[PDB]
Amino acid sequence: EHVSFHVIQIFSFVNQSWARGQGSGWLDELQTHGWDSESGTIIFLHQWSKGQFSNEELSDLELLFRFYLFGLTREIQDHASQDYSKYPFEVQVKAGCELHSGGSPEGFFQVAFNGLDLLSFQQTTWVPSPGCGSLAQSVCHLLNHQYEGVTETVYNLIRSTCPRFLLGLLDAGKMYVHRQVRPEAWLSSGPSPGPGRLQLVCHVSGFYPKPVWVMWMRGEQEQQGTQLGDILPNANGTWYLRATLDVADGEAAGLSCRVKHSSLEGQDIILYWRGSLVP
Amino acid sequence: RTPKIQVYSRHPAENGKSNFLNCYVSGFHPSDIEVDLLKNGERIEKVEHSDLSFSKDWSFYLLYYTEFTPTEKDEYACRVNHVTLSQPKIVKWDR
Ligand SMILES: CCCCCCCCCCCCC/C=C/[C@@H](O)[C@@H](CO[C@@H]1O[C@H](CO)[C@@H](O[C@@H]2O[C@H](CO)[C@H](O)[C@H](O[C@]3(C(=O)O)C[C@H](O)[C@@H](NC(C)=O)[C@H]([C@H](O)[C@@H](CO)O[C@]4(C(=O)O)C[C@H](O)[C@@H](NC(C)=O)[C@H]([C@@H](O)[C@@H](O)CO)O4)O3)[C@H]2O)[C@H](O)[C@H]1O)NC(=O)CCCCCCCCCCCCCCCCC
Ligand SMILES: CCCCCCC[C@H](C)CCC[C@H](C)CCC[C@H](C)CCC[C@H](C)CCC[C@H](C)CCCOP(=O)(O)O[C@@H]1O[C@H](CO)[C@@H](O)[C@H](O)[C@@H]1O
Ligand SMILES: *[C@@H]1O[C@H](CO)[C@@H](O)[C@H](O)[C@H]1NC(C)=O
Ligand SMILES: O=S(=O)([O-])CC[NH2+]C1CCCCC1
Ligand SMILES: [Cl-]
Repeated sequence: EHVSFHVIQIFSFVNQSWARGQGSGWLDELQTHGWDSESGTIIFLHQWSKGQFSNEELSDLELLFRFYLFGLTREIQDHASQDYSKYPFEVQVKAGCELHSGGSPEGFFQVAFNGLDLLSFQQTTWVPSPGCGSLAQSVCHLLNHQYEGVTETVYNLIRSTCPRFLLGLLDAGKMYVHRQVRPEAWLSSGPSPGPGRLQLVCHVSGFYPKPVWVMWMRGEQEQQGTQLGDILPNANGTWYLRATLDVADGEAAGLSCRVKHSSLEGQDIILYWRGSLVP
Repeated sequence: RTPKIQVYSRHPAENGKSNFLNCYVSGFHPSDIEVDLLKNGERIEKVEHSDLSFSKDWSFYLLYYTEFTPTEKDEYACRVNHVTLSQPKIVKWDR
């Protein structure tokens, strides 16, 4: 039931004079916004990506992000000019909010440096990560002391502005986020487990939402050796899943793949393994 | 972390039937990477990819996709070069 909205940023600093930034907005795993880094503007990926916010609100946010990117990818280089050979390095930022089932908002703002936790924002203060050392302490010192209401602005953004935006997005995107899309399925062979053995694969693709049930069956007996892949993304907001089973040659006959999904409304997909059984 | 590569079509493969080839590349770090979808060993220009994203452990992931038509003669693949790889990895699509 917990739903979340995150703005992510990836900064790659190659040397003292050269860096590249990338940024995007995500509603759970659904990308809803991009950033045009040259014009410095928000890209609204869906008709409903404005949420319920006004154009004045969204343009003020754009300007906030611009001022911020300025300050960040200036001060970072100014300081990393001294400690070169650290180059190339990469900074990741994940800022957002999570709404719990009772409605309680929870904000976060985590930073990573070269893929390790650098710091995070816990209450009203920037706390360095235990692992990383004096670097995290330096960054936290500059944020907690030199920088004015960027701490206060982050606070209001991730605790009040972000929940409001998330809910407005869910509402504005009502017909999209509540949609049901039916999968299709098909069988294939996978890589040979061994001589005298077969790998049966049942592909299920195009379903939404993500909960799905897929099993190899012998009539009504679920086959215990079934392995479920990870649920993988398709373009345009559906999902893909592989279910596989290794079987001895001569024991594949009679096996079927069975797929259940909310979109199917009790009409499961059943596919029987044929292989080279049919001349 | 090394990139993991998964290749999959959007619909059942049918020779002579338009379809989409997906390559999902994940769990890598740092973000610099070269992912190409290949037709007969040649890079496919008309490709789409998601904007870069990362998981809770900070490893990156991307989804590539391109329209394609499976053919008995044609070979399709996903090629990844990364700083953690000595040579480009290639994962070929079959079935
Ligand atoms: C919108 C609001 C946003 C707010 C947040 C924004 C920003 C937040 C964070 C910013 C930083 C905070 C953390 C800082 C922590 C500190 O702890 C800081 C300092 O670390 C220590 O510093 C020391 C500096 O001395 C290092 O020692 C040097 O190591 C080197 C190895 O590479 C060399 O061996 C060198 O020896 C020599 C040598 O051999 O070169 C000997 C010579 O004698 C000397 N020759 C002389 C004097 O002539 C020369 C000289 O000293 C150097 C070094 O000073 O200076 C110059 C020079 O004058 O030459 C200056 C000049 O400008 C520069 N040329 C140019 C064009 O710029 C030039 C050039 O040559 C090099 O560029 C290339 O060559 O170099 O140095 C050593 O000194 C030491 O290693 C290192 O640990 N640690 C860092 O990691 C730096 C920052 C890296 C982190 C970047 C990002 C992480 C944080 C991001 C998270 C963001 C937050 C998100 C939240 C924001 C929104 C809320
Ligand atoms: C590139 C990435 C873009 C990705 C596309 C997203 C697009 C889509 C549409 C997002 C929709 C909006 C949603 C709702 C985002 C809200 C919640 C997000 C999750 C949290 C925010 C995290 C970012 C890091 C914010 C950066 C600004 C920071 C906060 C410092 C700014 C300068 O401070 P300053 O001006 O000095 O703040 C100071 O405040 C003081 C007063 O207090 C003033 O006196 C000072 O002058 C000063 O202004
Ligand atoms: C800094 O990196 C950029 C991009 O790689 C490159 O064009 C430029 O020449 C580099 N600068 C130095 C001083 O090597
Ligand atoms: O994959 S899933 O089960 O669909 C996760 C919930 N859907 C979220 C992303 C799309 C917007 C609504 C919230
Ligand atoms: Cl989605």
